[PDB]
Amino acid sequence: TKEMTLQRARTASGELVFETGGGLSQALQDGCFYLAIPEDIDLEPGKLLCRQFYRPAHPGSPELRPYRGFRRNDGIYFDREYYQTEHILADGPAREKYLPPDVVALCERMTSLALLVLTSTLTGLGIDEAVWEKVTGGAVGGGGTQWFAASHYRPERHQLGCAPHKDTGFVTVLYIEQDGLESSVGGEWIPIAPLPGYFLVNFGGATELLTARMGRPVQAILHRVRSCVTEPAREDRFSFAVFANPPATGDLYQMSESGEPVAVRGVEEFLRDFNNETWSDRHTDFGIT
Amino acid sequence: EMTLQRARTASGELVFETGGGLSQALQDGCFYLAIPEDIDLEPGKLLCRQFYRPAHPGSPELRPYRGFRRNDGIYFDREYYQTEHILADGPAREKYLPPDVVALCERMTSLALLVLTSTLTGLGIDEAVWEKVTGGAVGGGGTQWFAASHYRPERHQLGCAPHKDTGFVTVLYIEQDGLESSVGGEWIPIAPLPGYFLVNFGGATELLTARMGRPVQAILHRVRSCVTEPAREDRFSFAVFANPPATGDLYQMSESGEPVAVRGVEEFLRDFNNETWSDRHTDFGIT
Ligand SMILES: CC(C)C[C@@H]1NC(=O)[C@H]([C@@H](C)CCO)NC1=O
Ligand SMILES: CC(C)C[C@@H]1NC(=O)[C@H]([C@@H](C)CCO)NC1=O
Ligand SMILES: O=C(O)CCC(=O)C(=O)O
Ligand SMILES: O=C(O)CCC(=O)C(=O)O
Ligand SMILES: [Cl-]
Ligand SMILES: [Fe+2]
Ligand SMILES: [Fe+2]
Repeated sequence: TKEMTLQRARTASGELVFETGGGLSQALQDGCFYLAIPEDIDLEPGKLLCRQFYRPAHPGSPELRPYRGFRRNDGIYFDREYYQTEHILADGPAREKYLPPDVVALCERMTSLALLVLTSTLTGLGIDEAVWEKVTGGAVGGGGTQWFAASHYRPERHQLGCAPHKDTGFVTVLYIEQDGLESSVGGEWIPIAPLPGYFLVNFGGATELLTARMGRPVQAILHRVRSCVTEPAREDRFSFAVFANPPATGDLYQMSESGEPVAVRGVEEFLRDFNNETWSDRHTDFGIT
Repeated sequence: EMTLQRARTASGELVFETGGGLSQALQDGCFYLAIPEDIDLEPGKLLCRQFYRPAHPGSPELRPYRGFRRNDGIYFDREYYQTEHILADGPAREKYLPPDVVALCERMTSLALLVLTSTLTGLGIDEAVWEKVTGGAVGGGGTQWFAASHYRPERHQLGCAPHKDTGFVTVLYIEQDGLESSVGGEWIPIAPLPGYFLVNFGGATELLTARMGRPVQAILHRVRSCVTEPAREDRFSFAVFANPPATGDLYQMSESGEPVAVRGVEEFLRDFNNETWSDRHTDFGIT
């Protein structure tokens, strides 16, 4: 199966500019697109954490020490019983408390790109700016919950890489380097290829619910990581991503066809249903508290 | 465990024993239905204890209840889950299952249709549109599925993938603990109640009623990992489902009460399979 042919965008003076002809219209219909990584970003702190977080703090250099030992942190480390993936998931405060400052710096840059995509999309959908803070639970302006994930795919386990899921928030900005990610398009798993120098952007369940009654609804793509098999001298698969989410204590909104925001359900119960159908393991507070 | 409504049969009417009645059952998305006293459940329990066994060794009487792991059309060995199951529509049951089992399935399917018509009536949906929005399932058409599930305890996995049933109405037989439902975000066990089927609704009922005054939800459920052996036998279950045909469209009652086709059934089912099972049986419940 051939990979998806997605739109490609770049940021130019804080505006989203599309290099491919379909533009933001086609990208929203696809539910995902590639976003050029701003040339000044150093990705190496994120890759370093993805290569080290699951290793013991000792033995090893004192320089790598703040990048290791995270399997001990019950607050932000998640060993998945049924999948190859183990991952850090940390909100803003948790990143500043537990992750190296160069990683925190990288997350802040990725978060700004996620917010840029969010405001571009809301504008593209003709949603009144006056309701942006309310319908995003504050996420649009850097509030809400700004999640970070660092994933390591453990090849020694004969399991699927990542549970099939829809992301739960508004916008995801994802870094990948290896094959393995797939999306459900028309009922068939289509690979999403890594594009060097680009993030992958998609939308989450909160954007799907928000726009489900509009003229051009935006979908949250259903995606998984297939079982990862080691290729000699190729490193284990990893990924890292930031997500702009509504806070778990609030409500999810949906635009009525008359253009009015309606609070339709609580975020926390939505996330709990998500955890139950996606992971179904002991980490029942994952992404909530 | 949940405190569900209980109903029993009475001349082709659904009669509720408990005070919440049909209204509360539709709110819960599930309830217990008394098994008609004349029904023999043993053909179903027998198939559930035999279908995964080799044709031989064993008695010639049990042979038609065995050897289904070689039937590529109706047998599904799950990679990531303890469950292995038969899934057969009407014709396949006719063609591959013992008549005693086909007869029990017909009796369960009739109950599923009784529930479906009681639910469409209780929601005030016009009877003139029943055949259109159910793809013929309300009157015994569409696709009437049967599942026979065996939970392999030697597999150290979840018992059953968490899922919402895909159709309109499910009638399920269980005898052992293990089944759980997601209520208010928490996994709550659904206990086996002797002499009762479990009834719930599927994605098609949820989508159909999502924008009415009293939407009916399709309960999210799973089967925990089944602990290996000691004395008790392996867990099993069997059930029938009234589904829209894969070739049709899923409908939804509008704000004004008129049916609108919102998406195709097959693409709905393929998405379901991809997120629920995510294995090679990509035509499960479609072909
Ligand atoms: C694969 C995993 C690491 C991330 C995955 N994607 C999501 O968007 C959410 C995160 C943001 C938590 C909030 O729900 N949940 C998930 O499971
Ligand atoms: C657990 C399995 C045996 C049955 C389970 N429940 C459903 O309703 C459907 C069936 C009816 C097939 C059509 O989708 N799919 C499922 O996976
Ligand atoms: O690792 C991947 O490619 C997918 C990661 C992902 O889906 C997520 O973090 O939510
Ligand atoms: O085995 C059970 O208890 C549930 C089975 C089920 O959910 C199904 O067949 O759809
Ligand atoms: Cl239900
Ligand atoms: Fe994801
Ligand atoms: Fe089910």
